[PDB]
Amino acid sequence: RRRKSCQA
Amino acid sequence: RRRKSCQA
Amino acid sequence: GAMGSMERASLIQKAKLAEQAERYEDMAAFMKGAVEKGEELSNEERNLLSVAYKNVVGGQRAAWRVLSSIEQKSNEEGSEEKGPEVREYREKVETELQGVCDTVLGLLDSHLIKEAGDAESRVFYLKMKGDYYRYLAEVATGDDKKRIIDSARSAYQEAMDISKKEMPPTNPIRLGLALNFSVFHYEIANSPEEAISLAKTTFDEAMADLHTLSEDSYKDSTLIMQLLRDNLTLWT
Amino acid sequence: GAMGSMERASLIQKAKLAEQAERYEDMAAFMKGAVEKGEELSNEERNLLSVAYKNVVGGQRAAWRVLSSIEQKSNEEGSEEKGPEVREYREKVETELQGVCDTVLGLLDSHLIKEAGDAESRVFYLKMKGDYYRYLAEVATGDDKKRIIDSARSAYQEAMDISKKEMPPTNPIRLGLALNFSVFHYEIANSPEEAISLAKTTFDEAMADLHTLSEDSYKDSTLIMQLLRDNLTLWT
Ligand SMILES: *Cc1ccc(S(=O)(=O)N(C)CCS*)cc1
Ligand SMILES: *Cc1ccc(S(=O)(=O)N(C)CCS*)cc1
Ligand SMILES: [Cl-]
Ligand SMILES: [Cl-]
Ligand SMILES: [Mg+2]
Ligand SMILES: [Mg+2]
Ligand SMILES: [Mg+2]
Ligand SMILES: [Mg+2]
Ligand SMILES: [Mg+2]
Ligand SMILES: [Mg+2]
Repeated sequence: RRRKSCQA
Repeated sequence: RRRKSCQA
Repeated sequence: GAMGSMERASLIQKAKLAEQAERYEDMAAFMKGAVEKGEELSNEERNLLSVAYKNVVGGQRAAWRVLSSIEQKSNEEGSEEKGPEVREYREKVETELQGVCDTVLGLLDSHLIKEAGDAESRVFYLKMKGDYYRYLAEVATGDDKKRIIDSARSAYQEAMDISKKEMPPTNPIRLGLALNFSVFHYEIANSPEEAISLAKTTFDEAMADLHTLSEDSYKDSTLIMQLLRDNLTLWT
Repeated sequence: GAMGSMERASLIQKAKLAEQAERYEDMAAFMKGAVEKGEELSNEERNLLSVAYKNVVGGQRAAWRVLSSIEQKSNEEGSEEKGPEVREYREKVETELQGVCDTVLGLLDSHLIKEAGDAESRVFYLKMKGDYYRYLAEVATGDDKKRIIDSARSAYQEAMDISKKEMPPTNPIRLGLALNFSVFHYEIANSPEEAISLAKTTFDEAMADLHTLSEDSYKDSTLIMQLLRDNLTLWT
């Protein structure tokens, strides 16, 4: 699980 | 359903 | 061109890295540079060339279809006039796509096909020639459309003639060629009956030859047979 | 440059078509041309600019990570020497990525940020400046790495200061800024505790303000809150 940045 | 051509 | 100073083996190595990184434009440029070294391509190298360009054009074709659909809607009754932008941008993508097809056809003509003597290489390159003319035909609307279609047909037909004489009916190249020529008949040449007949005969002749194959070859052949079956189910 | 002869409105129209066709390189070039017309951008236009470049760099970053992992494996004990190709190709992708980041930072500096006076535009552009310095920091290994990291920090911090004063805690730009600054703390600045604290405080303050929102605004805010929660679950 790769961390989330602000992406759709 | 789109017809198949030679693709992976 | 720009790959002229890089070693053939380094171009191949980088094409494989580009594939792993899903950088298909880079992959295609590396493989073009490798072809332009002037030596024949091995089986693996031919596959790298084909994968690279099929992915590049495949993306262009998908984008072209999106834009063509928007343009077609714009020309329906009751649609507001929005200016030349949709046509211009569809034309931009179309011209880029045609350029890539011309690039591949140029590599095949100078000089991959003329040096290819074994059935596996010659059939593969002639199939590619048929495919890239078929992609040109998908966007052709003018006075050369008939000649583009005939060029695709002529390349596919020569590939079919060689493949029937020199390859078993389960050979993956023979099967993929027949799959693509059947698609050509169905959606380019306005010949759905020919497309269906070709897909059915190809499937049935491969089925009858599966008993000769190892487990790994059986998996390779049945994978492509399933694509023929998918099309037959869609078309009938 | 090449978009200088196209109308601003046509560039915007084509950027929207390019988005529909998933032609993000074209989308970015159209939006760069629109910015270079010299007028401020509307909310929708700022979103088109951001979407375009985030998709272009996002693809480059993913490719860079694939190549960097291959290179790192090549430098482990017992790995065969394969020559300079992996490093060269990783450097090629890296240089392209840095070029796109420099392009975005240049648009922000000339002259998007200096003309942006409303909180929504100024915070958005400063967040973008932090993001593209953060992407530069992901690949930086040399003597300017500390200054690249400080540039990202300084832009994020100014965006945070404005957003806290001028926006509600549920505002989507404020939330996305906090999400990205928290990622900066976690994986760029070696400050996981700061990353966790920022994500938790941002989430909790947004929760407390949801009661003020319409159904549509609630959906917008909770979508980004879930990303903060995803990171907190991963990091704790
Ligand atoms: C800065 C920024 C950009 C986009 C968005 S978003 O479109 O609302 N969205 C949910 C992306 C995840 S943050 C929000 C903030
Ligand atoms: C001409 C050709 C190219 C690729 C292949 S494949 O890789 O075996 N594969 C299953 C693609 C679907 S035809 C076969 C034939
Ligand atoms: Cl255009
Ligand atoms: Cl390279
Ligand atoms: Mg040499
Ligand atoms: Mg034989
Ligand atoms: Mg009939
Ligand atoms: Mg004007
Ligand atoms: Mg306010
Ligand atoms: Mg602690």
